[PDB]
Amino acid sequence: DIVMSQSPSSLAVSVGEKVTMSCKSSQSLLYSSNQKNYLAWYQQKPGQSPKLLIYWASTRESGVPDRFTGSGSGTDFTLTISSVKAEDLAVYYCQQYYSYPTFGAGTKLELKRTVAAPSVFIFPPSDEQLKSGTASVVCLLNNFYPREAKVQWKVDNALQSGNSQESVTEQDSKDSTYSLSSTLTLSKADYEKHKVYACEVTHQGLSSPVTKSFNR
Amino acid sequence: EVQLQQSGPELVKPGASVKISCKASGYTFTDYYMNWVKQSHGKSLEWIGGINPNNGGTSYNQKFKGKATLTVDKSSSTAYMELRSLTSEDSAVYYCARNDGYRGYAMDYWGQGTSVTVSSASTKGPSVFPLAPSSKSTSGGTAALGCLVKDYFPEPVTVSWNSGALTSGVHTFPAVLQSSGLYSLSSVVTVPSSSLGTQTYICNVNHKPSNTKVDKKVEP
Repeated sequence: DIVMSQSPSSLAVSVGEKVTMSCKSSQSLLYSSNQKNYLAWYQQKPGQSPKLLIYWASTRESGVPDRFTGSGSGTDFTLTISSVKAEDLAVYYCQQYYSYPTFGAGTKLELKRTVAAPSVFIFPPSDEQLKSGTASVVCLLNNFYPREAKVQWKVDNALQSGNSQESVTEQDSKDSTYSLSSTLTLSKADYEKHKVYACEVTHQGLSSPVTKSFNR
Repeated sequence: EVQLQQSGPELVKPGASVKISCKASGYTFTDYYMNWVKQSHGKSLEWIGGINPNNGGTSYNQKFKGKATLTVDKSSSTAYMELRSLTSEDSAVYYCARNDGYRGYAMDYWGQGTSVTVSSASTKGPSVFPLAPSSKSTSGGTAALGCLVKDYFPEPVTVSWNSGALTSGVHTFPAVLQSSGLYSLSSVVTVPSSSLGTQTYICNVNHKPSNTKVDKKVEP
Protein backbone atom coordinates (compact mmCIF):
# COMPACT_ATOMS: atom_id res chain seq x y z
CA ASP A 1 0.00 0.00 0.00
CA ILE A 2 2.27 2.78 -1.25
CA VAL A 3 0.88 6.07 -2.58
CA MET A 4 2.69 7.52 -5.61
CA SER A 5 1.96 11.24 -6.04
CA GLN A 6 3.23 13.15 -9.06
CA SER A 7 3.20 16.93 -9.35
CA PRO A 8 2.44 18.71 -11.51
CA SER A 9 -0.52 16.95 -13.07
CA SER A 10 0.42 18.64 -16.35
CA LEU A 11 2.69 21.32 -17.82
CA ALA A 12 3.64 23.15 -21.05
CA VAL A 13 7.12 23.84 -22.46
CA SER A 14 8.92 25.16 -25.57
CA VAL A 15 11.24 22.93 -27.63
CA GLY A 16 14.65 23.30 -26.04
CA GLU A 17 13.54 24.15 -22.52
CA LYS A 18 14.24 22.01 -19.46
CA VAL A 19 11.52 19.92 -17.78
CA THR A 20 11.53 18.52 -14.26
CA MET A 21 8.69 16.48 -12.78
CA SER A 22 8.82 14.85 -9.38
CA CYS A 23 7.29 11.84 -7.71
CA LYS A 24 7.02 11.57 -3.97
CA SER A 25 6.38 8.15 -2.48
CA SER A 26 4.54 7.69 0.79
CA GLN A 27 7.04 4.93 1.61
CA SER A 28 10.83 4.85 1.30
CA LEU A 29 11.86 2.88 -1.76
CA LEU A 30 15.41 1.98 -0.71
CA TYR A 31 16.77 -1.52 -0.03
CA SER A 32 19.63 -1.61 2.50
CA SER A 33 21.00 -4.80 0.94
CA ASN A 34 20.72 -3.38 -2.55
CA GLN A 35 21.16 0.33 -2.01
CA LYS A 36 19.10 0.32 -5.25
CA ASN A 37 15.90 2.36 -5.58
CA TYR A 38 12.82 0.41 -6.61
CA LEU A 39 11.24 3.00 -8.89
CA ALA A 40 10.73 3.18 -12.65
CA TRP A 41 9.63 5.88 -15.11
CA TYR A 42 7.42 5.03 -18.09
CA GLN A 43 6.48 7.23 -21.03
CA GLN A 44 3.22 7.02 -22.98
CA LYS A 45 2.79 8.92 -26.17
CA PRO A 46 -0.79 9.44 -27.37
CA GLY A 47 -2.33 6.18 -28.59
CA GLN A 48 0.56 3.97 -27.48
CA SER A 49 1.47 1.58 -24.69
CA PRO A 50 3.77 2.71 -21.85
CA LYS A 51 7.44 2.55 -22.78
CA LEU A 52 10.12 2.26 -20.04
CA LEU A 53 12.46 5.24 -19.62
CA ILE A 54 14.31 4.58 -16.36
CA TYR A 55 14.64 1.83 -13.77
CA TRP A 56 16.44 1.55 -10.44
CA ALA A 57 15.39 5.23 -10.29
CA SER A 58 18.66 6.31 -12.03
CA THR A 59 19.40 3.87 -14.86
CA ARG A 60 18.25 4.43 -18.44
CA GLU A 61 16.73 1.55 -20.41
CA SER A 62 18.64 1.11 -23.65
CA GLY A 63 17.61 3.23 -26.63
CA VAL A 64 16.24 5.93 -24.33
CA PRO A 65 18.09 9.22 -25.23
CA ASP A 66 20.53 10.92 -22.77
CA ARG A 67 18.11 13.81 -22.38
CA PHE A 68 16.06 11.90 -19.80
CA THR A 69 17.85 11.59 -16.48
CA GLY A 70 16.51 9.75 -13.44
CA SER A 71 17.17 11.28 -10.04
CA GLY A 72 16.15 10.99 -6.42
CA SER A 73 16.50 8.65 -3.47
CA GLY A 74 14.25 7.21 -0.77
CA THR A 75 10.96 9.09 -0.90
CA ASP A 76 11.59 11.86 -3.37
CA PHE A 77 12.41 11.53 -7.07
CA THR A 78 12.48 13.63 -10.24
CA LEU A 79 12.47 13.03 -13.96
CA THR A 80 14.34 15.59 -16.01
CA ILE A 81 14.43 16.44 -19.68
CA SER A 82 17.29 18.70 -20.72
CA SER A 83 16.27 19.77 -24.21
CA VAL A 84 12.60 19.07 -24.86
CA LYS A 85 12.00 17.73 -28.32
CA ALA A 86 8.69 18.31 -30.05
CA GLU A 87 8.15 14.52 -29.94
CA ASP A 88 8.43 14.13 -26.18
CA LEU A 89 4.74 15.01 -25.71
CA ALA A 90 3.37 12.25 -23.49
CA VAL A 91 2.16 11.21 -20.07
CA TYR A 92 4.97 10.23 -17.72
CA TYR A 93 4.25 7.78 -14.95
CA CYS A 94 6.37 6.92 -11.96
CA GLN A 95 5.81 3.44 -10.57
CA GLN A 96 7.22 1.82 -7.48
CA TYR A 97 8.17 -1.85 -7.24
CA TYR A 98 9.48 -1.94 -3.68
CA SER A 99 6.39 -4.02 -3.04
CA TYR A 100 3.27 -4.74 -5.07
CA PRO A 101 3.39 -2.30 -8.03
CA THR A 102 1.55 1.03 -7.84
CA PHE A 103 1.57 3.94 -10.25
CA GLY A 104 1.50 7.71 -9.98
CA ALA A 105 -1.28 9.79 -11.55
CA GLY A 106 1.00 10.73 -14.44
CA THR A 107 2.26 14.13 -15.54
CA LYS A 108 0.98 15.35 -18.90
CA LEU A 109 3.67 16.97 -21.05
CA GLU A 110 2.29 19.65 -23.40
CA LEU A 111 4.49 21.54 -25.87
CA LYS A 112 4.51 25.36 -26.22
CA ARG A 113 4.55 27.05 -29.64
CA THR A 114 3.45 30.19 -31.46
CA VAL A 115 -0.04 31.11 -32.60
CA ALA A 116 -0.86 29.12 -35.68
CA ALA A 117 -4.12 29.97 -37.47
CA PRO A 118 -6.36 27.07 -38.50
CA SER A 119 -7.05 25.96 -42.07
CA VAL A 120 -10.82 25.68 -42.59
CA PHE A 121 -12.52 23.16 -44.91
CA ILE A 122 -16.06 21.78 -45.30
CA PHE A 123 -17.67 18.56 -46.54
CA PRO A 124 -20.99 17.81 -48.29
CA PRO A 125 -22.85 14.70 -47.22
CA SER A 126 -21.94 11.95 -49.65
CA ASP A 127 -24.41 10.27 -51.98
CA GLU A 128 -24.11 6.85 -50.36
CA GLN A 129 -25.10 8.49 -47.06
CA LEU A 130 -27.90 10.79 -48.18
CA LYS A 131 -29.21 7.71 -49.99
CA SER A 132 -29.79 6.25 -46.51
CA GLY A 133 -31.89 9.08 -45.07
CA THR A 134 -29.11 10.63 -43.01
CA ALA A 135 -27.09 13.80 -43.68
CA SER A 136 -23.77 14.63 -42.00
CA VAL A 137 -21.91 17.84 -42.93
CA VAL A 138 -18.32 18.21 -41.67
CA CYS A 139 -15.97 21.10 -40.72
CA LEU A 140 -12.18 20.50 -40.52
CA LEU A 141 -9.99 22.86 -38.51
CA ASN A 142 -6.49 21.75 -39.46
CA ASN A 143 -3.32 22.75 -37.58
CA PHE A 144 -3.82 25.55 -35.12
CA TYR A 145 -2.60 26.53 -31.69
CA PRO A 146 -3.80 26.84 -28.90
CA ARG A 147 -6.53 24.21 -28.44
CA GLU A 148 -9.31 26.69 -27.75
CA ALA A 149 -11.20 27.21 -31.00
CA LYS A 150 -14.89 28.08 -31.25
CA VAL A 151 -16.81 26.68 -34.27
CA GLN A 152 -20.39 27.77 -34.97
CA TRP A 153 -22.31 26.04 -37.69
CA LYS A 154 -24.84 28.26 -39.43
CA VAL A 155 -27.64 27.28 -41.79
CA ASP A 156 -29.21 30.01 -43.93
CA ASN A 157 -27.90 32.52 -41.38
CA ALA A 158 -29.65 30.60 -38.61
CA LEU A 159 -27.33 29.73 -35.71
CA GLN A 160 -27.72 26.08 -34.81
CA SER A 161 -27.37 24.51 -31.37
CA GLY A 162 -27.43 20.87 -30.26
CA ASN A 163 -26.85 19.34 -33.68
CA SER A 164 -23.05 19.01 -33.86
CA GLN A 165 -20.20 17.18 -32.12
CA GLU A 166 -16.56 18.25 -32.05
CA SER A 167 -13.48 16.04 -31.88
CA VAL A 168 -9.93 17.25 -31.16
CA THR A 169 -6.76 15.34 -32.04
CA GLU A 170 -3.73 15.22 -29.77
CA GLN A 171 -0.80 17.51 -30.37
CA ASP A 172 1.18 16.80 -33.49
CA SER A 173 4.64 15.43 -32.67
CA LYS A 174 6.39 17.66 -35.20
CA ASP A 175 4.45 20.90 -35.43
CA SER A 176 2.75 20.78 -31.97
CA THR A 177 -0.63 21.85 -33.42
CA TYR A 178 -4.16 20.51 -33.31
CA SER A 179 -6.83 19.29 -35.72
CA LEU A 180 -10.52 19.61 -35.00
CA SER A 181 -13.40 17.90 -36.70
CA SER A 182 -16.88 19.41 -36.30
CA THR A 183 -19.65 17.18 -37.65
CA LEU A 184 -23.16 18.53 -38.19
CA THR A 185 -25.78 15.85 -38.64
CA LEU A 186 -29.48 16.19 -39.30
CA SER A 187 -32.12 14.41 -41.39
CA LYS A 188 -31.84 14.42 -45.19
CA ALA A 189 -35.27 16.04 -45.10
CA ASP A 190 -33.77 18.78 -42.97
CA TYR A 191 -30.84 18.83 -45.32
CA GLU A 192 -32.97 19.76 -48.30
CA LYS A 193 -34.93 22.47 -46.43
CA HIS A 194 -32.11 24.99 -46.66
CA LYS A 195 -29.33 26.31 -48.88
CA VAL A 196 -26.55 28.03 -46.87
CA TYR A 197 -24.27 25.67 -44.90
CA ALA A 198 -21.41 27.50 -43.22
CA CYS A 199 -18.81 27.00 -40.49
CA GLU A 200 -17.90 30.15 -38.52
CA VAL A 201 -14.51 29.93 -36.78
CA THR A 202 -13.19 31.97 -33.85
CA HIS A 203 -9.59 31.54 -32.65
CA GLN A 204 -6.51 33.49 -31.54
CA GLY A 205 -4.52 33.07 -34.75
CA LEU A 206 -7.54 34.61 -36.45
CA SER A 207 -8.25 38.35 -36.31
CA SER A 208 -11.60 38.17 -38.08
CA PRO A 209 -13.75 34.99 -37.72
CA VAL A 210 -13.27 32.72 -40.71
CA THR A 211 -16.37 31.38 -42.44
CA LYS A 212 -16.32 28.56 -44.95
CA SER A 213 -19.56 27.46 -46.54
CA PHE A 214 -21.27 25.82 -49.51
CA ASN A 215 -24.70 25.39 -51.14
CA ARG A 216 -26.67 22.15 -51.64
CA GLU B 1 12.76 -8.51 -31.91
CA VAL B 2 11.02 -8.86 -28.55
CA GLN B 3 7.36 -8.77 -29.54
CA LEU B 4 4.34 -9.01 -27.25
CA GLN B 5 1.09 -9.65 -29.23
CA GLN B 6 -2.30 -9.61 -27.48
CA SER B 7 -5.77 -10.50 -28.81
CA GLY B 8 -8.25 -8.10 -30.36
CA PRO B 9 -11.18 -5.94 -29.26
CA GLU B 10 -13.62 -7.79 -26.97
CA LEU B 11 -17.34 -7.08 -26.86
CA VAL B 12 -18.74 -8.94 -23.85
CA LYS B 13 -22.17 -9.00 -22.24
CA PRO B 14 -22.43 -7.80 -18.59
CA GLY B 15 -21.79 -10.73 -16.27
CA ALA B 16 -20.09 -12.97 -18.85
CA SER B 17 -16.33 -13.66 -18.85
CA VAL B 18 -13.47 -12.75 -21.14
CA LYS B 19 -10.03 -14.22 -21.76
CA ILE B 20 -7.52 -12.15 -23.66
CA SER B 21 -4.19 -13.57 -24.76
CA CYS B 22 -0.59 -12.48 -25.16
CA LYS B 23 1.99 -14.35 -27.15
CA ALA B 24 5.48 -13.14 -26.27
CA SER B 25 8.13 -13.58 -28.96
CA GLY B 26 11.82 -12.64 -29.07
CA TYR B 27 13.14 -13.85 -25.72
CA THR B 28 13.20 -16.92 -23.50
CA PHE B 29 9.75 -16.81 -21.99
CA THR B 30 10.64 -18.79 -18.86
CA ASP B 31 13.02 -16.43 -17.05
CA TYR B 32 10.66 -13.44 -17.16
CA TYR B 33 7.41 -12.97 -15.23
CA MET B 34 4.47 -11.43 -17.07
CA ASN B 35 2.11 -8.69 -15.98
CA TRP B 36 -1.30 -7.29 -16.87
CA VAL B 37 -2.13 -3.63 -16.42
CA LYS B 38 -5.57 -2.04 -16.78
CA GLN B 39 -6.01 1.41 -18.35
CA SER B 40 -9.46 3.05 -18.22
CA HIS B 41 -10.00 5.88 -20.67
CA GLY B 42 -8.33 9.18 -19.83
CA LYS B 43 -7.06 7.46 -16.68
CA SER B 44 -3.71 6.15 -15.44
CA LEU B 45 -2.29 2.63 -15.27
CA GLU B 46 -3.34 -0.08 -12.77
CA TRP B 47 -1.31 -3.28 -12.28
CA ILE B 48 -3.57 -6.33 -12.02
CA GLY B 49 -1.24 -9.21 -11.26
CA GLY B 50 1.73 -11.09 -12.61
CA ILE B 51 2.72 -14.68 -13.30
CA ASN B 52 5.83 -16.75 -13.94
CA PRO B 53 5.69 -19.52 -16.57
CA ASN B 54 7.64 -22.10 -14.57
CA ASN B 55 4.80 -23.12 -12.24
CA GLY B 56 2.06 -20.60 -12.98
CA GLY B 57 2.67 -18.99 -9.60
CA THR B 58 0.68 -15.77 -9.30
CA SER B 59 0.46 -12.64 -7.13
CA TYR B 60 -2.45 -10.23 -7.46
CA ASN B 61 -3.53 -6.63 -7.09
CA GLN B 62 -5.54 -6.69 -3.81
CA LYS B 63 -8.69 -5.36 -5.52
CA PHE B 64 -8.57 -7.40 -8.69
CA LYS B 65 -8.48 -10.76 -6.96
CA GLY B 66 -12.14 -11.49 -7.59
CA LYS B 67 -12.20 -10.20 -11.15
CA ALA B 68 -8.90 -11.32 -12.70
CA THR B 69 -7.32 -14.75 -13.14
CA LEU B 70 -3.94 -15.28 -14.81
CA THR B 71 -3.11 -18.49 -16.67
CA VAL B 72 0.16 -19.28 -18.35
CA ASP B 73 1.11 -21.57 -21.18
CA LYS B 74 4.87 -21.54 -21.64
CA SER B 75 4.58 -24.32 -24.24
CA SER B 76 3.08 -21.66 -26.54
CA SER B 77 4.83 -18.78 -24.78
CA THR B 78 1.38 -17.27 -24.22
CA ALA B 79 -0.03 -15.72 -21.06
CA TYR B 80 -3.77 -15.34 -20.31
CA MET B 81 -6.01 -13.07 -18.27
CA GLU B 82 -9.63 -13.79 -17.54
CA LEU B 83 -12.14 -11.34 -16.20
CA ARG B 84 -15.36 -12.58 -14.68
CA SER B 85 -18.68 -11.17 -13.50
CA LEU B 86 -18.04 -8.29 -15.90
CA THR B 87 -19.58 -4.83 -15.35
CA SER B 88 -18.88 -1.42 -16.93
CA GLU B 89 -16.03 -0.72 -14.47
CA ASP B 90 -14.01 -3.32 -16.36
CA SER B 91 -14.37 -1.46 -19.66
CA ALA B 92 -10.84 -0.26 -20.47
CA VAL B 93 -7.55 -1.17 -22.17
CA TYR B 94 -5.43 -3.97 -20.69
CA TYR B 95 -1.73 -4.32 -21.57
CA CYS B 96 0.53 -7.33 -21.36
CA ALA B 97 3.76 -6.23 -19.66
CA ARG B 98 6.93 -8.27 -19.25
CA ASN B 99 9.33 -7.91 -16.33
CA ASP B 100 12.28 -9.67 -14.76
CA GLY B 101 11.42 -11.50 -11.57
CA TYR B 102 14.97 -11.54 -10.26
CA ARG B 103 14.95 -7.73 -10.03
CA GLY B 104 11.30 -6.68 -9.85
CA TYR B 105 8.34 -5.20 -11.67
CA ALA B 106 10.00 -2.85 -14.12
CA MET B 107 8.13 -3.59 -17.30
CA ASP B 108 10.52 -3.04 -20.18
CA TYR B 109 8.42 -4.67 -22.87
CA TRP B 110 4.63 -4.11 -23.05
CA GLY B 111 1.88 -5.33 -25.33
CA GLN B 112 -0.24 -3.25 -27.65
CA GLY B 113 -3.47 -3.18 -25.73
CA THR B 114 -6.81 -4.75 -26.30
CA SER B 115 -9.87 -2.54 -25.99
CA VAL B 116 -12.46 -4.19 -23.79
CA THR B 117 -16.04 -2.88 -23.87
CA VAL B 118 -18.74 -4.41 -21.58
CA SER B 119 -22.14 -3.77 -23.23
CA SER B 120 -25.57 -5.41 -23.42
CA ALA B 121 -25.42 -4.37 -27.03
CA SER B 122 -24.56 -6.23 -30.17
CA THR B 123 -21.67 -5.08 -32.34
CA LYS B 124 -22.61 -2.88 -35.25
CA GLY B 125 -20.43 -2.25 -38.28
CA PRO B 126 -19.76 1.38 -39.32
CA SER B 127 -21.04 3.14 -42.42
CA VAL B 128 -17.84 4.18 -44.21
CA PHE B 129 -18.74 7.34 -46.10
CA PRO B 130 -16.21 9.45 -48.04
CA LEU B 131 -15.33 13.11 -47.37
CA ALA B 132 -15.67 15.28 -50.49
CA PRO B 133 -12.58 17.21 -51.67
CA SER B 134 -14.11 20.42 -53.11
CA SER B 135 -12.84 23.95 -53.92
CA LYS B 136 -14.24 25.34 -50.67
CA SER B 137 -12.19 22.48 -49.33
CA THR B 138 -9.05 24.30 -50.46
CA SER B 139 -6.49 26.79 -49.08
CA GLY B 140 -3.26 27.69 -50.90
CA GLY B 141 -3.65 25.02 -53.58
CA THR B 142 -3.91 22.12 -51.14
CA ALA B 143 -7.11 20.08 -50.59
CA ALA B 144 -8.45 18.16 -47.58
CA LEU B 145 -10.34 14.88 -48.07
CA GLY B 146 -11.32 11.90 -45.91
CA CYS B 147 -13.61 9.09 -44.81
CA LEU B 148 -16.38 9.47 -42.25
CA VAL B 149 -16.73 6.29 -40.17
CA LYS B 150 -20.30 6.59 -38.94
CA ASP B 151 -22.43 4.58 -36.49
CA TYR B 152 -20.26 1.82 -35.05
CA PHE B 153 -20.36 0.03 -31.75
CA PRO B 154 -18.05 -0.51 -29.97
CA GLU B 155 -14.62 1.15 -29.87
CA PRO B 156 -12.39 0.90 -31.82
CA VAL B 157 -11.85 0.94 -35.55
CA THR B 158 -8.50 1.35 -37.26
CA VAL B 159 -8.15 3.83 -40.14
CA SER B 160 -5.22 3.86 -42.55
CA TRP B 161 -4.75 5.15 -46.11
CA ASN B 162 -3.31 3.41 -49.17
CA SER B 163 -2.71 0.39 -46.91
CA GLY B 164 -0.07 2.33 -44.99
CA ALA B 165 1.81 3.90 -47.89
CA LEU B 166 0.46 7.22 -46.67
CA THR B 167 1.24 8.60 -43.19
CA SER B 168 1.84 12.27 -44.08
CA GLY B 169 -0.57 14.81 -42.61
CA VAL B 170 -3.22 12.20 -41.75
CA HIS B 171 -5.70 13.14 -38.98
CA THR B 172 -7.79 10.25 -37.56
CA PHE B 173 -9.87 11.94 -34.83
CA PRO B 174 -11.02 10.42 -31.54
CA ALA B 175 -14.48 8.95 -31.78
CA VAL B 176 -17.43 11.03 -30.56
CA LEU B 177 -20.53 9.54 -28.91
CA GLN B 178 -23.76 10.47 -30.70
CA SER B 179 -27.21 10.99 -29.25
CA SER B 180 -27.94 7.55 -30.69
CA GLY B 181 -25.21 5.85 -28.60
CA LEU B 182 -23.05 4.77 -31.52
CA TYR B 183 -19.54 6.10 -32.14
CA SER B 184 -18.63 8.15 -35.23
CA LEU B 185 -15.24 9.45 -36.38
CA SER B 186 -13.35 11.13 -39.21
CA SER B 187 -9.85 10.53 -40.51
CA VAL B 188 -9.04 13.32 -42.94
CA VAL B 189 -5.88 14.02 -44.91
CA THR B 190 -4.77 17.28 -46.52
CA VAL B 191 -3.23 16.94 -49.98
CA PRO B 192 -2.25 19.04 -53.03
CA SER B 193 -5.07 19.91 -55.46
CA SER B 194 -2.55 18.71 -58.03
CA SER B 195 -2.47 14.99 -57.16
CA LEU B 196 -6.30 14.93 -57.28
CA GLY B 197 -6.17 14.82 -61.07
CA THR B 198 -3.83 11.83 -61.11
CA GLN B 199 -3.79 10.25 -57.61
CA THR B 200 -6.01 7.70 -55.80
CA TYR B 201 -7.09 7.86 -52.11
CA ILE B 202 -8.53 4.81 -50.33
CA CYS B 203 -9.46 4.63 -46.66
CA ASN B 204 -8.71 1.24 -45.08
CA VAL B 205 -11.36 0.98 -42.35
CA ASN B 206 -11.48 -2.11 -40.12
CA HIS B 207 -13.99 -2.37 -37.33
CA LYS B 208 -12.87 -5.72 -35.94
CA PRO B 209 -15.55 -6.55 -33.35
CA SER B 210 -18.07 -6.88 -36.19
CA ASN B 211 -15.62 -8.33 -38.70
CA THR B 212 -16.41 -5.35 -40.98
CA LYS B 213 -13.96 -4.39 -43.78
CA VAL B 214 -14.19 -1.51 -46.28
CA ASP B 215 -11.74 0.21 -48.65
CA LYS B 216 -13.95 3.04 -49.91
CA LYS B 217 -12.59 5.49 -52.51
CA VAL B 218 -12.37 9.25 -51.88
CA GLU B 219 -12.75 11.29 -55.03
CA PRO B 220 -13.81 14.88 -55.77
